[PDB]
Amino acid sequence: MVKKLFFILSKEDKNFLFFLLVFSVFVSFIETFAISLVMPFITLASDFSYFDRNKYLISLKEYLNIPVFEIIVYFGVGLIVFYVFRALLNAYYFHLLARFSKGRKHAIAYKVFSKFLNINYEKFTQKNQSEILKSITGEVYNLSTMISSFLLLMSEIFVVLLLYALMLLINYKITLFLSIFMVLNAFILVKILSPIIKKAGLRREEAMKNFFEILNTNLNNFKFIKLKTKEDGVLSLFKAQSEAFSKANITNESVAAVPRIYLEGIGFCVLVFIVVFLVLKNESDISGILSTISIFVLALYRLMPSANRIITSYHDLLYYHSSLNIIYQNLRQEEENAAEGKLSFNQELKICNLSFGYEGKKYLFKNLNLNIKKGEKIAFIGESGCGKSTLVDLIIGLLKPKEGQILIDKQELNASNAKNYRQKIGYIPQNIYLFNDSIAKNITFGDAVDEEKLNKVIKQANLEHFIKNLPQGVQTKVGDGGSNLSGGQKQRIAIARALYLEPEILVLDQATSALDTQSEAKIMDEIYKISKDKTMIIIAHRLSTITQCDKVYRLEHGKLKEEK
Amino acid sequence: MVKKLFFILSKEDKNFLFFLLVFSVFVSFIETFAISLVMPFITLASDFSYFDRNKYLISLKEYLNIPVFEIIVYFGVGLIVFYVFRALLNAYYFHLLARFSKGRKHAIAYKVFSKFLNINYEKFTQKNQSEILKSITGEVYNLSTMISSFLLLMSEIFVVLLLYALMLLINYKITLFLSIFMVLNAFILVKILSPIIKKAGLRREEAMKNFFEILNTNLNNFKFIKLKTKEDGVLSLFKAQSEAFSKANITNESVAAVPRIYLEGIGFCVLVFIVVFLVLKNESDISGILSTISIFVLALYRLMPSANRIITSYHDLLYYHSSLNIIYQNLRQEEENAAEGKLSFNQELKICNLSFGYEGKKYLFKNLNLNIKKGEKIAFIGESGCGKSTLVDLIIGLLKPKEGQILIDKQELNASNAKNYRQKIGYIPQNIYLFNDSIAKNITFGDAVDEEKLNKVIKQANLEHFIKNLPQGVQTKVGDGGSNLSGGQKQRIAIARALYLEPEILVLDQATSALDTQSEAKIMDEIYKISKDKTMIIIAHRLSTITQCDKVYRLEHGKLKEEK
Ligand SMILES: Nc1ncnc2c1ncn2[C@@H]1O[C@H](COP(=O)(O)OP(=O)(O)OP(O)(O)=S)[C@@H](O)[C@H]1O
Ligand SMILES: Nc1ncnc2c1ncn2[C@@H]1O[C@H](COP(=O)(O)OP(=O)(O)OP(O)(O)=S)[C@@H](O)[C@H]1O
Ligand SMILES: [Mg+2]
Repeated sequence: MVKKLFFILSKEDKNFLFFLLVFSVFVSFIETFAISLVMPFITLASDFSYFDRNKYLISLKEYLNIPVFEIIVYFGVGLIVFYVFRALLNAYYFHLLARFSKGRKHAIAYKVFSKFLNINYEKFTQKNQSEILKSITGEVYNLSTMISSFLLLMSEIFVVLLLYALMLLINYKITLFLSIFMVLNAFILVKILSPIIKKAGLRREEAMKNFFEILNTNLNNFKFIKLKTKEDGVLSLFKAQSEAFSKANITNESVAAVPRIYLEGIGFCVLVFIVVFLVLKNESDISGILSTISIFVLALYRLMPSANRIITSYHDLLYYHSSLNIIYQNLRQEEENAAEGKLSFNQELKICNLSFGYEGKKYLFKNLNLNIKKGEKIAFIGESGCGKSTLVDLIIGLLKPKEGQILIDKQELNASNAKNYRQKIGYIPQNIYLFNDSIAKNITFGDAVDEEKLNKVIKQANLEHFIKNLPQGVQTKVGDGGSNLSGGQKQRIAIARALYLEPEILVLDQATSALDTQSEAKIMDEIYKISKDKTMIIIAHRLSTITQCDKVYRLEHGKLKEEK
Repeated sequence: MVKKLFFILSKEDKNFLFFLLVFSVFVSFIETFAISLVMPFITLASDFSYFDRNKYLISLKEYLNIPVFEIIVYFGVGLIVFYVFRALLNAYYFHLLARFSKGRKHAIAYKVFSKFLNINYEKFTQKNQSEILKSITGEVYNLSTMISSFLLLMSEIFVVLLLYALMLLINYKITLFLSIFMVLNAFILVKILSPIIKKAGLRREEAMKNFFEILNTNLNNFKFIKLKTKEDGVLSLFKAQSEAFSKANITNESVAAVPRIYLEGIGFCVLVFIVVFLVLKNESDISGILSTISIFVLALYRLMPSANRIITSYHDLLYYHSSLNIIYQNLRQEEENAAEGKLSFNQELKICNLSFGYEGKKYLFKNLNLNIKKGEKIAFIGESGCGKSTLVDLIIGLLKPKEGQILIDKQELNASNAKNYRQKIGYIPQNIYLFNDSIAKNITFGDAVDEEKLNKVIKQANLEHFIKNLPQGVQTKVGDGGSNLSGGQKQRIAIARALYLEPEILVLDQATSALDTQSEAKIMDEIYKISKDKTMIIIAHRLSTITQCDKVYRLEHGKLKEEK
């Protein structure tokens, strides 16, 4: 509830919140002071006689440091300076409310992005890209406006309490008498309304998750969709969620419209009813009706905006927060990797008693055993679907094992040191995403540029012929996902991606699948003649690539075994 | 600027907008009549002496229908019914406002997504996926709330004009005084705030664009990012743009808080300055001291809200509108497709004179010639990157030739019939995206489920062993993009995709590169004994796939020439 919120906000944001609360109560005081100092300055106008009666207003004349005219100047300069001060302080306080609410987007977005980027590769494997995007994009933004709404609610409730006391001071009767009436009005405005808004907020978050998923997947299949001609079906399924989302939004905004209107109608009708009941029988009279009706209308007119603000802010905390702040609570309590150990690999790499399965699946391995000395260059062959890429995703730093250990020079590879060991692997993942930028990027993956190293890596992946006759050269852009390229070009850029990384273990996993037999020959011949200081792992369903692999292993419905 | 806005809105909600202008004029009328009618209703309080003077008010006392005390009761029921009526009128108006303003999300969004789904496949190729995701949820939302802002600007300038019209009648000189005063204050407010807001809104749009892409692409390379360890420099790239975006919104909100503050402060100041200007040298004796302060303050207290409204609303139209209203105008003028004619393919598929390069690039073909008789089953082979997939993308629906024709049974394939033509393609891509749902869907790709057909297609892609020993079998979900599978399982599913579609041209383009020699034998053997009624096109770097093909062509820097 609020505990979820105070978990989301860091140990510095809570401090900002308490600071804004104190600033809020103070600004409440100052605005009460403004609306209260309206009256005395207003009264010393057509009738200066108020300087001759009232005990608290007649003591000022006795000073006689000024005659009778010169009182209003000492009143006026102070009044206008206090109002200048009011305007400036309110500007500052509103700018702070901004700095807090709209800055929560930055405060929380990158936090959720970190929590996502840091989870285990398989923990991410069971996640959903579109929901991630919906979190860091839309949900944190609703959370930010929700922060602003909760904050504005707190400031306005403090204003309400201070006005409540100030109205209790003078004519306690009407003040307490009206407090219960307006509170009951709020009770029926909330009880009758709030379920609507909660249901609509649930509707809207669900619809948003939906149309995020639908946009993402159908764009990711655009070509097949254009072949199958069913663009209109995708569009129809999108129209579904868009109508749902928009309908919830319109119900929310119209709800948020109704409380001001209700307060207006009910308060005006009860004012006219009370005066209609007073025309015949009146509990106050002469100078008594003036006071009661005037202080009454002023207090009511000042109060109603605050109360509308209160109700609308709580309903907003129901619309977003409820169906949405949960979506962040559940996202910052996630299994995150850790640690910082370094590891050395100068002899061998034993597997030992592995055994593995996915978070709720049957085992693929069950105490298999294997060991790769530095520079061995082994290769796993099997039938499609038995568990090769899984085993290798296990040998490298992803996928913690279920029984075994994996040892790097007889040293267990665990969370404590898996970072520095991951730093050793160049992958080439068989199906490869290239982010739309330069061919220089992707290859480097952002990490510096060694011009001659990059040209070495370009030549080694026999890309030299491809970049040389592009117009912009190495700087040529690649298209989204690598769509502006061919297949073999995409995979050569992945091979070179990994070669730039430096070696110390070089996985393959169908790295030459999109190349012919001949380009693959060239690439394997340029690679083998450099992979004789590091070890490497070759996964290829087609032969020829494994011609220079020394030991050839083969998985089965049981553990793997050697083969020559 | 507004022409854009009326392009985005259809010939319906354009007329709905005219309707809402009318209704906002009416609500303005009733809203001003409310306060105006409260004034002659408060006039009959402590001193009942106004029923005997003023020419317009004494013409009803001696109607003699009722004594004089029984007048206030009829006036009172008038007031109660009118005020509940005003409540209901405002309810309906604010509902229509929310429904139109927050309702534009649905219609506009599905229109943009329709546009993007309907562009030529190459025209799509030169688009970024993330920009599309943003211009379909982030910028549509950013257009909806500010459609609301445009509405409010129109309604409030209309009510301000009618309110000035009333002030012109009742008390003329201070009317012009306040008019000059507050229009000049609004003007300085606008000319000082609006550049800040334009700059900020440009910054917010730019941040948001850069800020979606990091999310998209790094989520798409997650595996590599965790392997290279660089899983927070990514987070740093995000932190930059999230901070920029948040600061932008900070400036927006803190600015929009300034007009209201400046207006209320300066208004209290003009009240006090006019009364202190009045005390010593007064332009009115005995009369007008109250008649010109009461109505003047009571109407300034209503002009200030609508003035702040107009100012901050125009400023919203600066912040968001410039940023994404332009994006939308731009994303609605875009090349769509067309077509409706039918194509019958019972003999040959001539290509003839086929020239093509990508929209700005050098040519890849230049009048190659081919003619695939029905059922021929040919196959393309070339070196990685010479463009066989481009030729295939031309021979199926997408991709329009620069000079060629492509003739189906001696009928020109063009955008009058390409729809029905594409209907005949079973694709199978190089890289397979399986959206994350049932293994039945993907294979079906939505089009219902015909049991025997699904199972026969499963068994043809030898996936039957897989979905047998699977827990939920043909129902087990596939994971994001097919992540929860193997590459070969993904590929055989895509084979099942193209099989389930019915035949009539069966493209492959390395449909078996992720499968072993034996399972590829199995798949091709299953296919060739069913593809002897339809035609097909294999693109395979590895041999053996092309064993049973009839004619095998080869692509070069020039055209393609047969090979046997
Ligand atoms: N989506 C695209 N947009 C623009 N240009 C492209 C695109 N795809 C390919 N090209 C150009 O066409 C040439 C080869 O493209 P492809 O048709 O992918 O090659 P391919 O030989 O069919 O695929 P491979 O290498 O055999 S798996 C390249 O030089 C590119 O410049
Ligand atoms: N990310 C994942 N999440 C859940 N299950 C998975 C995942 N990856 C693989 N599996 C399962 O584990 C088995 C082995 O997966 P892979 O390692 O992809 O097989 P493979 O031997 O690499 O396949 P190929 O075609 O030879 S690359 C498959 O049957 C999958 O059902
Ligand atoms: Mg290709």
